[PDB]
Amino acid sequence: SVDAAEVTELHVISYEVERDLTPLILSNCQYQVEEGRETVQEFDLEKIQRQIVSRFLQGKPRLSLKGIPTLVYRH
Repeated sequence: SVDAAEVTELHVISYEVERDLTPLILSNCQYQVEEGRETVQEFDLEKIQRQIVSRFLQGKPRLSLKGIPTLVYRH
């Protein structure tokens, strides 16, 4: 575990749709052809999950803040 005081870019799940995800999908997107039949796509779902897991997923933060009643002096 981690606490929300130490949180840095390395703990959070940081990804960009265009730079990271779309290339991944397009690279996993694969094609098949046969005689007298049209081309057909077939995404390698399992490889996509394996890559997303390997790249973006680790860590966990918890909490941070002080409090309201900071001073309740005598009265």
